[PDB]
Parts: sequence; C-alpha cells; structure tokens
Amino acid sequence: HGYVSAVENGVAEGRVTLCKFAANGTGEKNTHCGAIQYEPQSVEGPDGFPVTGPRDGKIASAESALAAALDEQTADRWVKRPIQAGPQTFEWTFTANHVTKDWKYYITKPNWNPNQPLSRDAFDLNPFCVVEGNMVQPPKRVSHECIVPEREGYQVILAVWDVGDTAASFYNVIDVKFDPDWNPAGQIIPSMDLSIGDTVYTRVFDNDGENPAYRTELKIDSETLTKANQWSYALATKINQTQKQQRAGQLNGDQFVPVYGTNPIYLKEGSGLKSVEIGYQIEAPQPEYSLTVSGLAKEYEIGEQPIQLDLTLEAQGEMSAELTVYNHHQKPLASWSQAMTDGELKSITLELSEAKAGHHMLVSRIKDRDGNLQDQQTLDFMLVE
Amino acid sequence: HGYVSAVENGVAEGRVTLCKFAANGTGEKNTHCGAIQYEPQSVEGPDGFPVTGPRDGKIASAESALAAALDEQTADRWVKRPIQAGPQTFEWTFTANHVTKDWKYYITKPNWNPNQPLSRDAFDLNPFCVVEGNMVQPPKRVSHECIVPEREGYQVILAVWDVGDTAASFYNVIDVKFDPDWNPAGQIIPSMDLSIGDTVYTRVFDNDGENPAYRTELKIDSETLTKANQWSYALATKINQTQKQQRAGQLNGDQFVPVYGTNPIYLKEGSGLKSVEIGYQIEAPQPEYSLTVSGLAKEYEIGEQPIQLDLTLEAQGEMSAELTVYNHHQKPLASWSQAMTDGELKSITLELSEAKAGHHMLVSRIKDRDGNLQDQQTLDFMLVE
Repeated sequence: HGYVSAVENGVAEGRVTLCKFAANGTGEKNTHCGAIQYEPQSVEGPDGFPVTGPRDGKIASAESALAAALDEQTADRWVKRPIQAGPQTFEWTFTANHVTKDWKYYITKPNWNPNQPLSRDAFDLNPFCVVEGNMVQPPKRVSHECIVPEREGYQVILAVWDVGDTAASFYNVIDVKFDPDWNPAGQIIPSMDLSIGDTVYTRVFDNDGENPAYRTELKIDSETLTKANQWSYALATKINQTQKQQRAGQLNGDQFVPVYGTNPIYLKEGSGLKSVEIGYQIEAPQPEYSLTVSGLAKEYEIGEQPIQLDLTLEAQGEMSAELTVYNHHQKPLASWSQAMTDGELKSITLELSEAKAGHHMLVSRIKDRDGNLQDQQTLDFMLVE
Repeated sequence: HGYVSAVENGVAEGRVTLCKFAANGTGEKNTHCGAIQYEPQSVEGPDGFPVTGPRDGKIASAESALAAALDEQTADRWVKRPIQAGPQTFEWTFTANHVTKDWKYYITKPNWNPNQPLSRDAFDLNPFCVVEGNMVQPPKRVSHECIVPEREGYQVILAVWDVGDTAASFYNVIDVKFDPDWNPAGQIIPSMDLSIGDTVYTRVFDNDGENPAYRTELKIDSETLTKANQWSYALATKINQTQKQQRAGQLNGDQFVPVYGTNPIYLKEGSGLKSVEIGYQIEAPQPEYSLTVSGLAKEYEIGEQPIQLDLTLEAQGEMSAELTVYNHHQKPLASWSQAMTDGELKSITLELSEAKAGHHMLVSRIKDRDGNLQDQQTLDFMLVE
C-alpha cells in the first residue's frame, strides 16, 4: 500500500495523493475525489497491465470501488504539476510492506485526448522507466531516477507498482504540465450550490486590507446560475470582463480561461493587491427542518431482556436522520440512520448493546438532502434497577 | 481569513483545519466536513462573543453556510488531538490580511457534555488566554503562548480572532484530549456504504508482509451492515472479539471502544505485527448506467445566429448527467447538468458561447444516485464556415 508523493525528492504528486495532501509549493488539492481521499494508499487493482489489468476507462481507479471519481477525464478536471523532459525523480511513500516485482512508468502519446477516458490507446505502452524490485520488500520510501520523454502541454504519467506475492498492482496516475507578471492569489472553488436571489463575490485585499473598490459581484438570477460549476465559471468570466489588475480561470497557453469547475485567481504584479477570498450573500430563505422524536421514557427498568427504545420520528423537510445512544461513559450502545421524506413518520426500535443503571442520552442529528447538519438534539434518559 | 494550525510550534490544529490538512504525526483527517473542507480559512461570523456572536449550536460553524457540518457534537465524531495542562503554544496561519483587535481562547467547563451542541454554558466564559492585536495587521503566521487549565479527557478549546475594522470574528474550535504498549497501526474509516453479499476485512502486516492468519473479516449480511458507520463499528467489534494481539476503537480511559464512525486500530507491542490496512470484497457486478445522446451532427455551419446543439438524451439507471462542450483549444463553450430517472427521455438544446471553425467535443459524465461516477463518453463534431 502506498502512493506517489513529493516529500523528499519527488517531482510531482499522484492525482490521488493530492486528494489528501496539498501540492508542494502551490498548496492546491484535487477536489471531489470521493472515498479514496481518505486512503490514497489503496489504489490497488488486478496485475498484468496492459495485457490484462484494469480495463479501459478504469485505469486511474484501478477498478477500485472507492476510487471511481478518479476515472473522470477532461482538460480542466485535475490539478496539473509542472515537469520537464529528461532526468526526473519519482517518489513513492509506502504505508504497508509488500514484496515487489517492479515499478513501471508510462506516459500519454502526444496525440492523446485529454477529454476521453484514459485507455491503453492513450498511452505509449512501452514504459519510459522500469525499476526492478527483485522480489524483495522495499524500504518505506523509494526514489526512482527516470528519463521523461519530450512532450508539450498537459500529459498523464501512469506509475505502476507490481507486487510479487499477490495477483495485484498499485496504479497512480499523475497529471503534469510540460514547462509571470501574474501571481496566484486565491481561487473560486465550486463547493456549494446557490439559490436564486443569492450573490457570490470576491473580497480583494491590498496593502491596507480588504478594498471594496476592487470587488466583483455576481447576482444569482437564473436557475442555471444555481449550479456551483456554473456560478464559478460566471464569476471568473466577470472578473476578466471588468477588472484590470485581476484575472481568473485556468492557464491555457498565455490565456486565463474560465472553466465550469475550479477557477484560480491571479493578481497583477505591481498592483499592490495581495489576495482574494470569496464571500457568499444569501438573501435566501432558511427552509425549516425538524425531527420530532416521541416514545422515549424517563426511565427504563433493567429486566431479563435487552433494553429496547420504541420511538417515533416525524420529519419536517427532506433529510437524513442519524440517532445514537450513549451511556454515561461515552460508550455508544446503539445507532440508526435512514433517509426520510418531507412529512414522513417512522416507527423504529433501538436495542441497547448493554444494560447498566445510569444516565443515558439519545443524540438525534438532522442532515439536509445535500448532507449538511441542520440540527442536533440530545434527549436524556435513565436505566434503573 | 485564517485558521488554527500546527505547521510550526502549534500544539493542536483547529477542527476545520483537519478537514483539509492531515494532522501532525498521525496523518488523521476529519471526515465529511462539507464545503468548508476546501476553505478552512473562512469560518467567519458575527463579532461580540460571548455576549453576542454566533448563537448556541452554531458556534463551531460561526453560522457560516459552508461550515454547518462542524456543529455536530458527540464524544466520537471528531479527531481528538493530545494536549497537557500548563504552558502551550497556539498557532494561526492567515490567508488574508485583517487589522486585528485581539485573539481570545476559551476552554470547556469540566462538567461539559460532549454529546450536546456547543453552547455558552459548555464554556468557561473567562478566557484562559488573551493576546492583544493592537489594531494592526499581523504577520502571515503567529504564535501565542498560553497557559492551559487543568482538565482530563476530551475538551473543546474555542479560539476567537477578532477583526478590528469590521463587525466580524473568526471562530475555530479545537478538539483536544488531555494525557502504553498498544501501538497505533491503522484506521477503519467509514467512507463508503456496502452491499448485502459484500465483505470488509483487515489485512494485517508483520515483518514478512501480509499475514493471512491474522485477518478479521465481516460479511455484510444485513440491511443494517450496509451503512458505513455500521460496518465500521461491527468490524472493530469483531476484531476485539476474535484477536489477542489487536484492538480497535477510540481510546476511552484504558479501554478501546468501537464507535459508529472512525475506529483506530492498535497492535500489541512485541507481537511482531507492524500495521493494518482495510480491504473490500464486492460481490454484485451491477449496475450498468448509460446515457445515449441523439442528434449530434457530424458538422455544423457557421452561422448568423449562435450555433445550437439539438440533443435527445436517454437515461439508463437513476443518475445525474453532466454535459460539456470543448473546442479544440479546450475552452468550455457550454455546460449542462441535471438529474434523470431510470429510462427517462430528455431533449435539450445547448448553445455554444462562440462559433469558430474546427474540431469540437461533447463530453458526458454519468453519476449514480450516490454521486459515484459510472461512465464517461465523448463524441467528436466539427464546425465549418
């Protein structure tokens, strides 16, 4: 288990790595990577690439269910790390120890299409770098000296770690860009949808702090602008249309090009401008959410049987409800969660994993359809002899 | 804009900080923080705490919409960072320059309840540490020498950064646990739901590598076990139930207590065991999703009016669809996304923001009900004068 990293001498972090760790130097992360963001070390799949191995369109994820998001492929989806042709050092960090057959590195063909899913077709299937593992366990960090072929613009390098004792390999794709008076100073991340009537805007900082003369404002006045990727694109575009000392969008050649996704923000050298943050104004209404819990007694008497909470839940709003029972020692004795529709009544019974006299509590959490906590309520009850 | 960090001499990172950055030493992250994970610098709310400011239950989020997930409060929800009473150093990192009135630090009362929403009553409202800002802008990173009061177990520290020239403050709560032959070895992280028929299991490593004899496996054989927090609890519980050299759960006193959430894994010093990773065996092959796109022509002539794509879309499986048009230079010219039900037919029209002769692509991405990418397909088309 492990991943391509850059803590020692590595030229560039793996795609999956940047889901968990910030890029060296720039601080960027990849976004919306799904579950693999919590275990970048586990992009493991069937060995035998390219003859067998992960199938086309499932190379970046290695067919792992946790890493499905990595298989998306467009020109603007992923953070790209600077690189040059010739001698370069690639670095792996291992969280677990495996006997190793070898490591192989592949690179996209010059004619690869950055908007098609990665495939054998997209790569030169003759690896540009191979390092022998000698069927022994490697140390916890390794550095590989490779010769990176000549390329221009955006390319993808596929690092494959072939393990010796199992029918498995680890696959880490790497997004690189082959190598002025514009300084990065923040970015527009599309991380939350908006509602009509809302407004998203920049907060621009000069030498004296925030300065409203430099703000750019986008009113959310159409259903299309409610989508995060859409208002992001639009705010980035409006910055370019209306400002002299600010630009936004991904760097494509010498141009700043707003995309439907993340849009970095840049400030003009000599402008005196320091950075930009984003602010959100929501004139919007607060849907009301509510989960009425009924059926909890004041006391439960310990009998020959396991203690049971027979409860009724009434939902106001569309939600996910999560209930947990804790004894007084912070030990969880029962838990339950389910989606509930606006106006739904449900009858449930929670069985306590154990019954000792004392103060207990039921914690009920309400999350909206988009998954954020709207409310938490904690109800006290007692077990008695 | 800024957050409580541990890049230099800070004792413990802010809760929000750990949504983006891995913890010092352990590499632990807070999970499912929502949008604020992409901007930990932005937990800004009304000033005047505790007399005014964010209301009870919205202290951790500072009433910010990005940060609502932070208001959840249970004994096991958040990563707890070790601390001791007495002299300690707290650290802030700033992304943006604000004139500062002061920094204040509060700690929970010894009788606080870790399972109730954070409130003024949970805190000693006499701050244990105050540092004057003198109404000037601070350096991009500051270190504050404080004296932490005597406490045991889990406590919350609220750090408040009061900004001088606006009616706002930044609020960063910090989860701390006040201070033998059980070594930290890995983590069961509830990042994904499973299916009946699946199995989740441990992969235990000793000096010879993966050792199959030490494996613990859990069959998902009930509706209940499909939920991530549920199988996490169950696997940790089964480890404790069947292994002599391994423990799983959050440390509560001297005991390892499995929780419905993240369960750390420990190995007995001198057992020969080094670490533990998690593996997943998934049985159901399905489903297949498809979005068939009809009406894309080979060529389109420019053009007195903007060029328009008359498409018919057909959905297989419940999904959300995303379409994007890219020109040859990979500037996005149009974007669309919406949910579709299994078998739905939708006809739409996409208008290109510009019409120049050359090779174009229409990219579609299918996400399943859970948000997991299921397919990507791209069609080539050409614009001509």
